[PDB]
Amino acid sequence: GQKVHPNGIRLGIVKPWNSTWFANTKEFADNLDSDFKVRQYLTKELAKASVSRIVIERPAKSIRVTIHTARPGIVIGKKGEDVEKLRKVVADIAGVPAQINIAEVRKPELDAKLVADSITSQLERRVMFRRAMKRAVQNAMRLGAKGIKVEVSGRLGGAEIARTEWYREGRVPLHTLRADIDYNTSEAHTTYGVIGVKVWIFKGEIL
Amino acid sequence: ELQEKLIAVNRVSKTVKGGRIFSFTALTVVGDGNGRVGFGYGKAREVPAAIQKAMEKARRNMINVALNNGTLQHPVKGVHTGSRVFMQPASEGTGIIAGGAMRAVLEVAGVHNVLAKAYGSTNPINVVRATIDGLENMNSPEMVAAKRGKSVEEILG
Amino acid sequence: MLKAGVHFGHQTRYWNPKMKPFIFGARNKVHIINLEKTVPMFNEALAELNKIASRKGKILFVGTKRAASEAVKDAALSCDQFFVNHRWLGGMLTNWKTVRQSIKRLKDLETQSQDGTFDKLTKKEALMRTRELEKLENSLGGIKDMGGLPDALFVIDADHEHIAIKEANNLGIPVFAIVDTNSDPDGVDFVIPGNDDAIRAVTLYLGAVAATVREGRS
RNA sequence: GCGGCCCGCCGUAA
RNA sequence: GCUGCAUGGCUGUCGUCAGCUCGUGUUGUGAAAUGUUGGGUUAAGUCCCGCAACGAGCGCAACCCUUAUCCUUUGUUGCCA
RNA sequence: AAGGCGGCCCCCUGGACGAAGACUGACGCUCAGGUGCGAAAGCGUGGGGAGCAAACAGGAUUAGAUACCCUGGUAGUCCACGCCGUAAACGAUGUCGACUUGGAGGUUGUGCCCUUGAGGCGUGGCUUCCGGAGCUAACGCGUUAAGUCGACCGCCUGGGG
RNA sequence: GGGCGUAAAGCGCACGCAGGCGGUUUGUUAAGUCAGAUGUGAAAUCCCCGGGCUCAACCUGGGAACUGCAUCUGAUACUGG
Repeated sequence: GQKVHPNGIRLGIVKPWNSTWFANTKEFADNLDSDFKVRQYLTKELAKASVSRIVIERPAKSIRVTIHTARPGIVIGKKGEDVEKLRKVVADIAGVPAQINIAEVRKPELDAKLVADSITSQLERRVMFRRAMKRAVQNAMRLGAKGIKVEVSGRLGGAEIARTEWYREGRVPLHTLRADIDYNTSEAHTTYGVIGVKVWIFKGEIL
Repeated sequence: ELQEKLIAVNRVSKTVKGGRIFSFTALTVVGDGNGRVGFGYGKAREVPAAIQKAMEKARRNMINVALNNGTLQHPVKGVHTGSRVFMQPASEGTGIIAGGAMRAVLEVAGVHNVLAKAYGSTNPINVVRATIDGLENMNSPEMVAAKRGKSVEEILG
Repeated sequence: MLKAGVHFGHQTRYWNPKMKPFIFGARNKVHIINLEKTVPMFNEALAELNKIASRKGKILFVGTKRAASEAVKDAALSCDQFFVNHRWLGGMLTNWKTVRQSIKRLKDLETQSQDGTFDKLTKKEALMRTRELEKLENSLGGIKDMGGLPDALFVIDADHEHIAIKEANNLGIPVFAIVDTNSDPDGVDFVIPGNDDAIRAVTLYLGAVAATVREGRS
């Protein structure tokens, strides 16, 4: 255990929060619990789509939720019926009335969460891990990025000690605070336990 | 158009302060099936990288030999560090009867009938030199006639 | 020819035995170069260089020795040709692919240079950029505006520049070196015996080559 | 220029 | 409930020590080497010069927080020449 | 020839080398079995005995110390005459003959040129150190080969036992 | 169709009998060597060209092979006298 969490260390410099609201000591825990419940429900329900990031903001007597995704048509449906079912359930979870929004992901090969869970999904169908890693890295480099690093850990088929591999090219400086690094993880349950996946993407240094 | 062959792959180690780090090597041969052949040798941390790295090195390194209807008229022998090789022409109908890497070299080169044999040590890397061992030190009758200042017909008789 | 403006070998104890065919009798403790068999070889080399220049072959000049530096830099840049003046980098030819990046960096730096301090007044960065450009220019000043892989090389000292000759032999490019008594003909060369440290001698060598090349274009 | 200071059970990463 | 010697995740330690590698090119039959070695410096593979090497990457340094000096803005529940 | 040989003087005695000239006319090379010479230690008989010193005796050091260190000390080391026949007796490289690019020395002869001077040209023998082609598994050897060849002899055949 | 500097392997060094090996011409001999011819080298077996059992194992016709030995004639470059 040696590396500081890349996202957390930059929360006040070049990175925003995901939940933004003000409260006092009385309702802090309740607000946190409600946000946890709604995020968990949304993640469970919208697994089939490509969900990347949930941002929760509390207006005065209200809750506002925005979802970032790469295939918005599936989430929003033929008409607004499915978003309305989601809004009903969310407003049930948290007492205040709720409103929903949809964001658009332009380049799904960035936004490390999508790359990570894509690799996990591939691993779930018994495909060689090395091909998946090389494919993802080549795609990300082709689409334009100054660097990328991926790694996988766990029982990769062999009963011997769980192994670890990683590839990297470009530039991924982790000790400079100005750098804009996107980082996320995932894990896949197989017949031989779980496998961990981590992704670093260096979009570009920010002045 | 070129034919490529893979001969041998093996794992190779090296010791440092923290433990051991491994690597792989590949040995490949490339020929045109007509009298031009070359080989290459590459190293990398992964098998595919070494495989692909040997190929273009072989491509840049080629020589030409002078055969005749699928062989030439020399019982020839060549040597390297610890290997001896013997090759002689075969009449017809026969194949490329030969033990190891000589098989691949003679197959890609363009020979169809030969009676090779290997002595001494037999590790693939030094016996592959069978190219330089004797294949390019072979004399056609016309070049012999040119050297001796005579004509081919009465050189043969 | 007749002026005998070229001196001869170093000493009888620093000599390559392979130079026996070109050697003359030695009298004052030093070897004497036979001039009777240097004129025809020189003329043949001149004719070949003329026919190559008529083919716009992008001839190359080398010879960093602190004495022929300005001489080769003036003989070059005269007609159309390029030169190497300092510190032949090992692998300019076999590893030209990597040297192209250094050339490109030099080009970008010189384009920025004409308005350099205007971009930013942080004098540390401007000064270090100027120093970097100065360091970079001398090693590739003569070769910056070249397509790559010339078709001929002219070498003043043979043994002193063996790396360039090895690279040329590996690539397969004819060479036109000048061989003294303490060197040896190894590469595919148009061997030209003669002294290689006398200023008059080297000037005489380069003048004929420059005239021949400048005529060859027309 | 010179004072002394011994040992480490059996097998065992791919 | 058993197996941290089937695992993910999360920590300790050498150690805030200055090191650890790659692409292309050369040398060797090969394991490998070169670069990273040499002179002078620095807290530092920090920098100049030299040199079959020429360039990159993770490290070092800088970008972050606080403390020490001044200047504008605002002046309560804080201050009084 | 190898083992080996160092103060100075005399007597007996072996080999090598150089210059010039004469003479004999293949009279040569290698060599199983055979014969001779072989450091140091050791053995026999008779002498000699300063220094050093196995064995041995004390004093220390040490967990112990039949050792390294200190004080003594016999055989032996020396001479004459006989035995022994082994050494990392090593260049770890059998003896003869021929051929193949170069540098820097040492030692001992001799010819010529002004022999002026510690001069310049050569031509023999024996020896050290680098290094080219070539050879070698590599280290390395390299005209005094471990290079290219010829004649004869001696040895080797997995490790222990 | 292998080796002996360091992997196993040059006697500690010499002299030397028996053996093995001989610089250059000329002249004779025909022992070695070479070329012919004849006589021998059983049959069966192997091989080649054939034939017959419905084909094949099997049987059979003819030819090459039997690398040798002896004798006679001839050649004279090389080795021997």
